[PDB]
Amino acid sequence: ELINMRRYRNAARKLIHHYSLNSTSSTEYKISDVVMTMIFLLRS
Amino acid sequence: INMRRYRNAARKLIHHYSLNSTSSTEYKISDVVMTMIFLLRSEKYHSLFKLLETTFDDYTCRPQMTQVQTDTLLDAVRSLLEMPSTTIDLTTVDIMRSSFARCFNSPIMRYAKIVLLQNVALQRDKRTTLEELLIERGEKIQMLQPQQYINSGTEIPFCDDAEFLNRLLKHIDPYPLSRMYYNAANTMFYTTMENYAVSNCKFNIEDYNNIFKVMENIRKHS
Amino acid sequence: STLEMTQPLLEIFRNKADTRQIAAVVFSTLAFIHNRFHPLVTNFTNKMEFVVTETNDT
Repeated sequence: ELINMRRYRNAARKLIHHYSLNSTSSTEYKISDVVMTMIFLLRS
Repeated sequence: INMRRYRNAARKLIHHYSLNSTSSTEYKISDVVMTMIFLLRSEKYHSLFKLLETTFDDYTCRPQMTQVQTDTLLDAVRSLLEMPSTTIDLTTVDIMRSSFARCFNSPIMRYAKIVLLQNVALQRDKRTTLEELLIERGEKIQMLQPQQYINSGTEIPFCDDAEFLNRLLKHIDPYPLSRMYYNAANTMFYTTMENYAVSNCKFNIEDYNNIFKVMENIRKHS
Repeated sequence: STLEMTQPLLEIFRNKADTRQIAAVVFSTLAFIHNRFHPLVTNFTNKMEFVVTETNDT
């Protein structure tokens, strides 16, 4: 098995921070990124 | 030892330096001394008391509180203002502290030296400019869609019964007038200069001087 | 009062409960000023959404 949970978590945390606090749209960030977020959350 | 009276002065001083300082001539060196004594008595508040006394042109090894200690400090603050509806950011308190530093560094006497300035002590080692406001910019606005629009309660309403509204007016007649302004409008939209909390671009008396030349036109042109 | 029996002001503005009432307050007040300065052209058509922002950085 080989997955970069590390970078995934990193981007995901950054995401969740800004997203949950801005409460609004994420033009910097992408669907791939939220996907990796949920991936982290499944594997953790 | 009228701890009671001393506290009573202290709270007034707190509001006067923090926010919405509607009061006048609040200042009294004896009263602030009573404040310091009250602080000393306040064993629970000794942390804040020592922080405050620390105010001098040195300030290396700031308190460096753990966030827990800061939270307890804010608890004290709210318990001592006894108007806890908000917890202000520590930075406002540190700014009042800088004002107290000015108070210390003052061989200033019978002369009526009103401070007559907004303190510049909010800095984070940055520089700021009016045209640079265009660079602060609404790129963020472009990065955000507006939340929503809907038609509900739609279009153009209009006024209700004049007589009922006079009935309501009668409750308004008793109240004083223009003191409401002198409290709210004056204080609030003077202190709006707080917005310079963003790396303190300087205030400019000049455009605020618009007010007379702009309002005059009503009378000037009947 | 006509505006849905306007509810307690400062908390209605507080709490991030619903953008809708905030936007309605804004629109209605603006139309009111429009009318006061001149009832001759009572209103203005253009629909739009509106932005709230939550950060000192703005």
